[PDB]
Amino acid sequence: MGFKVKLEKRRNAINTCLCIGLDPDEKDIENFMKNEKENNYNNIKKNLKEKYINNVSIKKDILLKAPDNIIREEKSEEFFYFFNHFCFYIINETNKYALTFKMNFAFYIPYGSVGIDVLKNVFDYLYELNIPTILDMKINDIGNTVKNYRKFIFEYLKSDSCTVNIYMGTNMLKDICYDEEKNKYYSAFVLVKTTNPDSAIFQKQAYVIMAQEALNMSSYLNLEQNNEFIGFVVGANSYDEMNYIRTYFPNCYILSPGIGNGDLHKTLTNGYHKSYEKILINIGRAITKNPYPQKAAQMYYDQINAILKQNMES
Amino acid sequence: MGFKVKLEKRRNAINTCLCIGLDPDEKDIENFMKNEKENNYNNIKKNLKEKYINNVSIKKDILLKAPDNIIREEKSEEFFYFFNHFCFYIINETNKYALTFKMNFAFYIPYGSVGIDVLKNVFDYLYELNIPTILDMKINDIGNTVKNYRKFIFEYLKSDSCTVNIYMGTNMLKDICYDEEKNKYYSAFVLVKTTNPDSAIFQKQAYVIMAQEALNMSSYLNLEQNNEFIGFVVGANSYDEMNYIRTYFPNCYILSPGIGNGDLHKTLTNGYHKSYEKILINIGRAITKNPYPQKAAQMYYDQINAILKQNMES
Repeated sequence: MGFKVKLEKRRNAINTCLCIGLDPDEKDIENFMKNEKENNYNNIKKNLKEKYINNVSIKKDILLKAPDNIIREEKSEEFFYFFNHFCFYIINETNKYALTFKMNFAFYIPYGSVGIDVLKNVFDYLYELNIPTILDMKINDIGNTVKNYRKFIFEYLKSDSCTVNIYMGTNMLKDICYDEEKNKYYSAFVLVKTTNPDSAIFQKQAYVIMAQEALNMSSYLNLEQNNEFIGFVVGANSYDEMNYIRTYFPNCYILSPGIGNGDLHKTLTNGYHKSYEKILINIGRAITKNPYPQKAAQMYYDQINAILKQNMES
Repeated sequence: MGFKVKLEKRRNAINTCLCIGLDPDEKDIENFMKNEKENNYNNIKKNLKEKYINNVSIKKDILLKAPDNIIREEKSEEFFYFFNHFCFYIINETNKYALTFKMNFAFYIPYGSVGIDVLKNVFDYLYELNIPTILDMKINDIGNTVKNYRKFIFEYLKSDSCTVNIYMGTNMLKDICYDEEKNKYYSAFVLVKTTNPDSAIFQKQAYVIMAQEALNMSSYLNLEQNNEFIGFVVGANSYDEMNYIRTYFPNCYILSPGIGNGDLHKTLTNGYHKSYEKILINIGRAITKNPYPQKAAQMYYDQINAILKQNMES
């Protein structure tokens, strides 16, 4: 298979480049738990009705139980239960509008092992749905060490891709995007330090040099001829560089976070490609913190669809 | 208390700047398990004899059980049991020679939640021993997001410090080294991209500019007047820059990995400070992969002690 084909197939199915950020914080998990009591568990019920909850591989028995007997018959699992169910709830509500889901590792590690159990189920649940995944972990270390991340991200989680910080060098990508032993190829987006509108105006630039080296690495690793890629993480408000990157590297993959305050049209237009899986537009909290998540997602899906229409021709 | 005082106290106790890297890989945990059978569990026995195993807060009951009934009466915990015990074994054998222990997060995440349970116990065990800790996680993200790392590292793990990659900007440090709500101050080492002996010879430099901004941040955050600091992660073979950094930033804290092939004297001498907690020399696998870990540690402790002697005056 391979992330390039996976992205093209789903783009041809649902015609968007919306990437939905799944970054649940402590207040999301508590606020979910609170109005799932005031709801008589309206949303957890629906979660309970989908094939796929039966296919997550960590503490499934606990997840499958009814909420009312979870509260009082398993208090040490209440947080686990409600964390995991909040994420399914967002996935169930929004997935029809999402080209990809991006999970930031930061939101899943601060409670210890427990959030990592959740993460794994999230990636299991998304895998069954065959929804393209990005783990936003921004991994960075020397080659020998980063292989632990390749294993966690691509073997344990079975992610399609991850974000990587290559400040200290590109060679780390060898051991992230490629496994010699298994003959496996994985995709990544590298962080690019770009200017914002403030810093743009204040007095081969360095990021162009680092971007070339990343794509040279992709080429060296034969990634594309194996349907994988190394792309770029380009800030939504970095209009100049977004445009320069799309111009100078015509067919590169971009992931663009930070719209949520942002001008959607301006970001998507500067990074536009007719194969618009190449310009992923990440929206997190504007969807996941909206009291109506499916509707918030539709709205962005629709906004994006109008911009693509205009870009295709106007 | 505070990492600066903590480091000074222990330096005055054991007179070294040896930092021991605890990076256990799959082959370490398997090789430990194998010759703990051929040992009739000689090392796990000793682990079992220390106050402190009684103070780790995750699955203690399992850790306390005898190995022989762990093998057959708890097979789903064998890996957990042997991972955790390998780390205590290294800590018990080597801690007398270590100014600090550094744990690379990469080695604890690739198995899922399980290695994170281990990590927490490692940091619990080191905390009781009052041994100064560094979590080498190289965290990097926007301010709001990195607060999840501050919580995991400084609240959950109760680490003294961490490593940070500030390529995308210094402002992230605000939310890593400082907590407004709690009035808390934490220490970090930032990655510096330096040349090696190959790249040194091939055609304010950028790393000097980034280093200044990090120390400006330390100052802005009042870290030092709260006994905390932001220091630098400087590669052992980066002799030129090591020296430039120690010269241009006289009283900065350096952490220097990568000796293990390296010239110990050359690294320590270029970064030397009479307060030699300011030049931590990390040795990982040369100790942890040595069939005699305590002896390997003594040897490096002794080598370091000779170099400090020479530097103090010659």
